[PDB]
Amino acid sequence: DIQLTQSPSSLSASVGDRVTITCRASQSVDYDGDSYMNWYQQKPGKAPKLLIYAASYLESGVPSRFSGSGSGTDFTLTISRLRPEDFATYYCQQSHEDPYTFGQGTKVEIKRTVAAPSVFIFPPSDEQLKSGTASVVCLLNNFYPREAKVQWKVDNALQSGNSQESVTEQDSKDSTYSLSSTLTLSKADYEKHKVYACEVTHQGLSSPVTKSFNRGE
Amino acid sequence: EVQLVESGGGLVQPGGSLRLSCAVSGYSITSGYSWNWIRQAPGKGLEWVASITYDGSTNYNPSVKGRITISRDDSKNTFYLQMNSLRAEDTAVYYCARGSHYFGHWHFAVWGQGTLVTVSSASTKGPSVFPLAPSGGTAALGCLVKDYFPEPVTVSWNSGALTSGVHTFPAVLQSSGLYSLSSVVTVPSSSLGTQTYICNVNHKPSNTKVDKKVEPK
Repeated sequence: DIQLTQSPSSLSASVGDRVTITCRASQSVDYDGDSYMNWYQQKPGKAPKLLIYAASYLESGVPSRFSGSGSGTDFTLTISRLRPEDFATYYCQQSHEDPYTFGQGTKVEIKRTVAAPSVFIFPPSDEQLKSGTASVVCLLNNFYPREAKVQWKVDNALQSGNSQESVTEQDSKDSTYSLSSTLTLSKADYEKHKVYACEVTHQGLSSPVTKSFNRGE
Repeated sequence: EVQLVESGGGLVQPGGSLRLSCAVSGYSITSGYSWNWIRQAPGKGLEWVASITYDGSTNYNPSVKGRITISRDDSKNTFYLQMNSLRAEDTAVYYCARGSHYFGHWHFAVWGQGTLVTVSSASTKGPSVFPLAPSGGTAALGCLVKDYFPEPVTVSWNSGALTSGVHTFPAVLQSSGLYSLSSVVTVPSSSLGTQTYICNVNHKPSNTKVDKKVEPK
């Protein structure tokens, strides 16, 4: 098989930057004067979209900021001026011979100024408590960069082992992230305590921000 | 546009068989194109697995060769993938893709939306849907979609009329082996008394469709 190696594997670039990613094939993908390398863009949760065919030709309707060049083993994809919606994984793919093969992808992230999160905390709903479990949810909304710490506290005691986090893919318009953290306890244990807090640490914050509520208002 | 619509995805038991279909917009003529299946394991890159052309030539990626069949029913503008002896590595989003010619070679100009195949012996379970009730000028609210299997769940807001400020988080796999996800939206806190906020939750594997009104307090 023809192995394709993309470089870098990931990159962060500001809006407006010129971005060049490379694809190296383990053998020539030339055939009779043409180079059979394609590029696709894949945004999160979406199917890949063809950008470039035969190394350098833009599929019709693809924005002109995308271009491709190369020959033989070595290929590049350039974004001449990055827009925030260009956050995606970019794949090269050789059409020279079966089996068609893809590179491992280059994940392009957008760099931007640091923004502290806005934090919200949600008590467990009465409907859920009736079913016997308590989920307490902490939302960190629209921050940059992705790195953040959530620490749950129950009657001031620091929790561990009873929470899970998930983070959104970078927003296609403002390039921020959001994070939700869920603390899960049984109804019985939930009603044994009063103060529920999440404490958020982030580069944009000079001291941690705590949101809390007292069970039963 | 032309549309490629995959179906047949879902839960398959290990060692069982997979039968996916790709239905092409009926106005479309399929003779000048190649018809492909390409899959993507969660978090991984793209793997081409099979193609068929107008004269019936099939090609298969040796990575799966021996347990894979691509077939066609032009009278329904439909192409099929069968795979047998499924194993864990076969859990993936399977895409249908249509190849267009470049000097006797193919590039994937049109893609279906992909359908998820989960190789597992576990049982389908529909979620519970709980409100994340609103409690400066912006307030957050949401819906917690708890304890479902398998992926995926989709969430929209007010039947799709509410899109800005929406964050639907990646699901987390809980220690029970069941998934949970939250979807949130930030809205003007002025509109908390006038506006209706309904999250439309769809878990197709369990035929769960819930439209949950999230009111304040």
